[PDB]
Amino acid sequence: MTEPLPRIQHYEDLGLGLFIHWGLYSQMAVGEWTELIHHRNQHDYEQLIKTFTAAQFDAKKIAHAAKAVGAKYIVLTTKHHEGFFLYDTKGLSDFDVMHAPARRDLIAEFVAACREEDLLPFFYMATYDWHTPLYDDDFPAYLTYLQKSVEVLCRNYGPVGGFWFDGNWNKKDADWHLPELYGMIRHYQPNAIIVSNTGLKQVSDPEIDVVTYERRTPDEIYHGAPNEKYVAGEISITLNQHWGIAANDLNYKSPAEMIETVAHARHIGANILVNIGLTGTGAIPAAAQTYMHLLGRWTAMAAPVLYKGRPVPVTSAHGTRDFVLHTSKHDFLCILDLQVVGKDNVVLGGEGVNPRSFVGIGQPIQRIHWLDNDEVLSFTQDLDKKVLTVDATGYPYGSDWVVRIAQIDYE
Amino acid sequence: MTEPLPRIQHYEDLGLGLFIHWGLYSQMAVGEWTELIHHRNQHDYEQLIKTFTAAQFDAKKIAHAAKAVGAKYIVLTTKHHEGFFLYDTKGLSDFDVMHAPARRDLIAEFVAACREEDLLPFFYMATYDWHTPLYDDDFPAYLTYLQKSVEVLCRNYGPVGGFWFDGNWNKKDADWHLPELYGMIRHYQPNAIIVSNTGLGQVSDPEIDVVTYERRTPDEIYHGAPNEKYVAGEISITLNQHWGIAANDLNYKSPAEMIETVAHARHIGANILVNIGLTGTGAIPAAAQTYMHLLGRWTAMAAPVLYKGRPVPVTSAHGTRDFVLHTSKHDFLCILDLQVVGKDNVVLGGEGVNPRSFVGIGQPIQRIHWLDNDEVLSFTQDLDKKVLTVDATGYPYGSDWVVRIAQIDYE
Amino acid sequence: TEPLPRIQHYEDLGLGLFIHWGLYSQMAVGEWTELIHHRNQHDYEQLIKTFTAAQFDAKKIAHAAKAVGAKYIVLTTKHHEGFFLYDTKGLSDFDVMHAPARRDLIAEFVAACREEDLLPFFYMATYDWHTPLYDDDFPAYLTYLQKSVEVLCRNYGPVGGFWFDGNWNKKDADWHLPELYGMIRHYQPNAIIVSNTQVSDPEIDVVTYERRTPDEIYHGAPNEKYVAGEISITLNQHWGIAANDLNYKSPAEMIETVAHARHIGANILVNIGLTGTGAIPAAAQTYMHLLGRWTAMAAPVLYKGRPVPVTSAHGTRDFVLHTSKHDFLCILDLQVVGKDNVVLGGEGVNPRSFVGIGQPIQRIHWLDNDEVLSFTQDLDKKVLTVDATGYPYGSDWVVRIAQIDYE
Amino acid sequence: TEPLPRIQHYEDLGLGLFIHWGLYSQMAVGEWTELIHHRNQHDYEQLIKTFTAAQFDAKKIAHAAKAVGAKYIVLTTKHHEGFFLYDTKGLSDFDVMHAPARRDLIAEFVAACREEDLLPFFYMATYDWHTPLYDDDFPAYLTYLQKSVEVLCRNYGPVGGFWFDGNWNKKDADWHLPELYGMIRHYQPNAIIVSNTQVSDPEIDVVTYERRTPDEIYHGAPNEKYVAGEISITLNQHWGIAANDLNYKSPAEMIETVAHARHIGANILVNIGLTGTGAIPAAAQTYMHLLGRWTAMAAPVLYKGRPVPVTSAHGTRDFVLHTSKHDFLCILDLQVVGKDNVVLGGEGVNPRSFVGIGQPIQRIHWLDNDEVLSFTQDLDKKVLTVDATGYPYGSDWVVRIAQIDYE
Ligand SMILES: C[C@@H]1O[C@@H](Oc2ccc([N+](=O)[O-])cc2)[C@@H](O)[C@H](O)[C@@H]1O
Ligand SMILES: C[C@@H]1O[C@@H](Oc2ccc([N+](=O)[O-])cc2)[C@@H](O)[C@H](O)[C@@H]1O
Ligand SMILES: C[C@@H]1O[C@@H](Oc2ccc([N+](=O)[O-])cc2)[C@@H](O)[C@H](O)[C@@H]1O
Ligand SMILES: C[C@@H]1O[C@@H](Oc2ccc([N+](=O)[O-])cc2)[C@@H](O)[C@H](O)[C@@H]1O
Repeated sequence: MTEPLPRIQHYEDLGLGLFIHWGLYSQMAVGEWTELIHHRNQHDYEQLIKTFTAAQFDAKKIAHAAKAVGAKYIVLTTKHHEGFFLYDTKGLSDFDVMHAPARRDLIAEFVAACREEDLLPFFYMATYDWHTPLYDDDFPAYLTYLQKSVEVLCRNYGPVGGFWFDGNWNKKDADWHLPELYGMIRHYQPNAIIVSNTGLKQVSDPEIDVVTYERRTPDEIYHGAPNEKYVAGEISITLNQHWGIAANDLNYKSPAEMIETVAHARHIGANILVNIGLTGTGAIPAAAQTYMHLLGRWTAMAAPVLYKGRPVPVTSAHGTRDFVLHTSKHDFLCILDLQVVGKDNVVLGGEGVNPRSFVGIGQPIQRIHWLDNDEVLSFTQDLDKKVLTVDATGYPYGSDWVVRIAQIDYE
Repeated sequence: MTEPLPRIQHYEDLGLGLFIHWGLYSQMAVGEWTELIHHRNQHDYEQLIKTFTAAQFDAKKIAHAAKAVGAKYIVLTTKHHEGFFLYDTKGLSDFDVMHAPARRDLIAEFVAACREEDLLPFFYMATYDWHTPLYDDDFPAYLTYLQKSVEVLCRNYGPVGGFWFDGNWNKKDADWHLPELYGMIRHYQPNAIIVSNTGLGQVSDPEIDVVTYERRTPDEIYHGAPNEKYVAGEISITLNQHWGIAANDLNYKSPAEMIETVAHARHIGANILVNIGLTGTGAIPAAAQTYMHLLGRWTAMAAPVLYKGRPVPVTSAHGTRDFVLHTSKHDFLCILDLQVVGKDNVVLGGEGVNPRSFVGIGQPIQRIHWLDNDEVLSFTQDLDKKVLTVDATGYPYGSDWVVRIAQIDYE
Repeated sequence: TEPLPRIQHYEDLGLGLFIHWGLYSQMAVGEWTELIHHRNQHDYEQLIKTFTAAQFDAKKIAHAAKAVGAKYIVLTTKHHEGFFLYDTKGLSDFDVMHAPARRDLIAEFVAACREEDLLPFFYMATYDWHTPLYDDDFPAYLTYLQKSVEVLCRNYGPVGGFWFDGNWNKKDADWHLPELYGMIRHYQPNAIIVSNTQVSDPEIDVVTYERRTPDEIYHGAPNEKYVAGEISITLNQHWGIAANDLNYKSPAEMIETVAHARHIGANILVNIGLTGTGAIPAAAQTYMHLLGRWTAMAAPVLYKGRPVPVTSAHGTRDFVLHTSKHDFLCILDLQVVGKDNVVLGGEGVNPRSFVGIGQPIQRIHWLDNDEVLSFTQDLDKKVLTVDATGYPYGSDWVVRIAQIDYE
Repeated sequence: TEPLPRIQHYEDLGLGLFIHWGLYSQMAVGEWTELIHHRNQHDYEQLIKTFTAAQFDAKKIAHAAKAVGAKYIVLTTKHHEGFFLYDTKGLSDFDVMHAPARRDLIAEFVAACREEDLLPFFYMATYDWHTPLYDDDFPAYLTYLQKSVEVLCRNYGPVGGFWFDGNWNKKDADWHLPELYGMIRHYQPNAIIVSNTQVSDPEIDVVTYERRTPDEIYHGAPNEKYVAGEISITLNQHWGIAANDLNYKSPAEMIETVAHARHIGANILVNIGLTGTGAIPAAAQTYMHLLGRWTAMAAPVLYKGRPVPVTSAHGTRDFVLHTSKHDFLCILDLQVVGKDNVVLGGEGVNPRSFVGIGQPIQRIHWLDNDEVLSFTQDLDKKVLTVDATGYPYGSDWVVRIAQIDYE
């Protein structure tokens, strides 16, 4: 029924963002929850402020890399559960980057770098806080502190792409005074996108614009009750098991799974964040760079559909995971489980005719071609039953796109 | 029945090797079979010799990286199907590195680098050759050329760890004169390990030491007919779908699958080779470096068992993929499918007691501990039925080893 | 909360037989045939003229239920087609008293159940294709539905329960459940009320669940009435008889589903569709006999066994049931034991572990043959490991059950 | 090489019934009971005294085979236990003439087969637990085995075939197959010789395969004799009757296995184990009735259909069979079609594709109900795509078959 507000339409066009976890935890490289889960002495853990130099943090390099990977926004942790702030809190707290050797407002560097690359800057903010005794001792006063921290971000950095709130789930029963928090954001940042990790329950507040979901969600996501405000959706993937850097977490997902995940998000009508954890001093680690390079080659190829493509009621035949995305000028077949083509005696698996069918395309087609190399595909249609069948040829030897995309040109 | 001859015994102790594909094909970055598969004009393809500078080939860097990853040998392509030689063929052919701008014997650099790191140098040699017309026109004379090219390798580089022969499968019916070829190797290099891609029912020549197998072979490999020479086994994994570099092959396996495959080779009684394809100019590509760093962290942890551990008739309980490796002083439980441990309300999957059982351990045990952190495991035994059950605790937050290894200390 | 007595008794029933029989049975193309095959209503309703019930024997049905180890039977008293298998005493002419059968089949059924010590349950469809009231005057339909249930509550003596199906057809409507269930409580205070569709009315006693539900079912909010649960399985794809539906489940899957219901804390109904004239088909008998062999073996745990917070090791589907005197290990994926050269899969030691048993054990034995199992315990971590020996050649129970005797 | 006439005839049989019946049947714990349960030989062999065959009716068995669509029957004439179901004419006292039955059961069987136009096949175990010759004087055992086969070749008229099982017990021994098979060829030149486990002797006509074999079977080296193939399925885990083996396969799996045999170019035997006294058990009758409905529907292709190099699209298990007049699409994983708001899974258009059909098609229709299917072709790439409509409510064939009529 209702259609997205302009700022939410713009959000859905972003498609892909980079999530960045960086805090004091990064110096230990054993996960962002280390303070709580490893039962550390608070006083000793908080001494990490003294070695927070940010000596290798280069916001320009990060924004350039985000642009190259095809991301259109970046979510940076401005304050995680540990409660340390990566920006100048202007007197709210001494546990911030201005009281660290770094002495730079990192958020200011980040916002300027994003603007130069035409990326939207988003601010992650943890609402469950392990630093301030207010959280357990005086929750109402905690709410004021949380709100003021958000307000500083709202008033000192120019227009903000969005806020990414995490952690109300810690006290599911409490009154978090969302009307006041969100209202303040609307007042200073009317165009900001408000994302919530615990947006659902029916949404947790009318001002929420986006709700997060499990990456494995099978079907098109929920957009709100009819006649209510349309709410977008977003999924997240981290490269291993942890969000902050974790040196001895070897359990990385394949680049292939990462590409399939990104494609999948688009298929169910969501944005996707791909997460990297910076080193203690703020560098992109070499492993993350590898994943970004590979994803970048895919998103460059997929550019005609990744941003504007939307789910459409077109299904694939029995036993395939193929799907279709719609833009106003074209449909795109996203085709999975292809193999590489050999020659003569050398059989790699992609060589035979490979009919892939779809149900729901009722218009006559002029031409279909692979985005990666412009090869024209042969096809048949039954317009009455709305059946399309293409011969989905395998990859040219030497290449393998994991999710291959064919563009349909209508008559 | 028979046991390995000493060179073979030493070979099985190597455990892990690095496979390196580098040739003229590397300059195109569309796979090592590009000349045949892409139906290239030979003269045009072979012009790549003129730009083969090897400007970024540093054998010391490669040997260092192999050492860091825990490899004990390196197999370098000395001549692939394209038929170009990476060494000085001393007049046998003009299609060699001495006729390229590089003007350096790359095999000589490689052998010196290996020796300084205590790695065995192995020479891959393609027996199916696309360059010399002898191959199709005058097979007997081809055999002489092949043999002479191996003789140069046998006589000019000091003691060689081994030869890795690939391509007799191209003419399954021909007489390859293996006794003469292998006999010549035994003359000059008595201690060299001879590996064959299609060396297997019956082995293709008595002089073969190692035969290759698919990585997914489920059970302990075949060692030869009972009264006959024991032959070792080896599996291979490439990181994507290609052996030479392939810039638009995004279909990389996960680091986790790589670790599981290394453990699996050891479990079935084989060595494992992890393949990297160099850039046109001979650099290790950034993606391969990422995989090497991850594997290196695992093999450093697994060092007590990776080299000397051998299969043993001890099975795991129903529904697990766990297995056991034996050394003279210890058994090691290799345990898969573990999760990370959270704390209190924060549940990551690994926190409950996790009984993993094995059948075939008959001796009383004194202590069991994880290699990664020395945590002591609780266990129970039934000595009559030869049952061991351990509580396989999950990973400490911030880490995940994919295959976790517990050392058993017997009473 | 603790379940009301009648609900405790319900959970002890364990297994029931579901019986689908109506005019649809004469065509043997599924119970929804009238709607799904778009039949002419007038022509379909003529099936009343050939409804003889010539082979319906309520005593044979009760016998079959007893033999299979069922403790109750749910009979379709009126399905969506809207034909009543009992005397509606003037409410409708579309009932068995206007059919050639001329027998109140519900009265036969109730008597047959009581003689075998089974509880009789009445299925009633609330979505009705026969009366124009359903679409054209919903409030008056509610009165008709309620009256049809009132007859069942007032003409047969004490009744085991009612099984309501079809409120799902109008999810938004006011079904006036307080009045319907209030009337039931008035005449039948002890009847179990089951509903196919937070619970929809305080008077509901049991709620249905999909047979594949993975985890222990929901019993109500704390401080509220405890509600039981039930799953259902039909042998092929249809509930009424369907002659050319060859897609029968394996007997093994049937046994696994019965065990699974107990594991999640639910009863289970196994459905049979009678022939046009009311006979149990031969195919259904075969399933019953196989099931009967299993439930006879499982008798010490099938009725009183309850879920307990004891899990099985990684990679097994084994589970535990608790009675007040014993725990029982329900062990899946066993193979048959050969001899020497003949290896059938079950011969090696087969350690199966469980977490959550904290008491020292004296003895463990298979229910099927009394073989004593070896085991080890770690009482601190609450680990039990048994060597689950494979089946004796010539037998295979699908779900094998070991009884634990505590010290 | 083209197959020999008798082998061509064999491949046209398609489906046979396998029947296990011996002394073991009286104990109902599997046909290997004597060896696997380590029984006292003397005590086990006393079962001859209660072998009455009181319920064996060869005419009923032949009728049931005909009804299920089988074209031949393989009967165990002597299993490992070594008891003979026929008159061995002095070769052994451990035969049916020395049992209360006092009837040549093989003679009854052959006559019953002939009246129903079925080929009679004789299973003979070559691994024998009765005669001490087997372990103590193997060469003399071969003479005894050969003589026992000679009786079957000389006293019963033309024999459809022999089904030899058990050379696998001594893989290395010289079984003197030239002499055994040569003797069969002399007396029964037209008999099919089947061997259960390069072929072991030129005279073998059929070789057995695992039922799960994925690809078209091996027919012999080129320039050599063509050898046919056969797979077998038993209903539970045992071949002889086993009362407490509840681990039955689904009827659906049975149908899929029959279709599968044809797909790989093999015949299929479906096994039943008789009761001690020679009756078909009720459970087996249920499976036979279900299979019979499928084979009656599949009759146009079940006998003459042959594999052909036409493959199905990615992600389906569909396949094609060729006769000289038609191709047939065998389509799996279909669902039932509901109506309007009632969704059963089969209602959307369901494009199923095949590669390898190069000729223009006039019409395609389902064998079960004659519904005409819509389709498209790309003749250059040899692609056919059909809309494989789901089952009419009330039916489910498991493997549905569409006949192609070419222009
Ligand atoms: C993007 C992710 O967002 C939250 O994820 C959570 C937060 C809370 C719970 N929780 O309370 O279970 C689980 C995941 C963070 O806690 C996490 O570190 C990461 O930043
Ligand atoms: C390690 C690998 O070894 C061989 O792999 C082959 C060779 C032949 C076939 N073949 O004939 O199918 C397949 C893979 C090489 O061809 C390949 O380039 C690589 O070096
Ligand atoms: C036991 C069964 O009870 C209902 O089954 C249903 C009812 C509703 C749904 N539903 O709403 O999804 C599914 C199955 C009936 O529709 C069916 O005919 C049979 O009697
Ligand atoms: C038809 C069947 O024939 C054999 O089945 C076998 C025999 C040998 C093997 N084998 O050696 O693997 C497998 C099944 C018999 O063992 C069985 O009793 C039955 O009669």
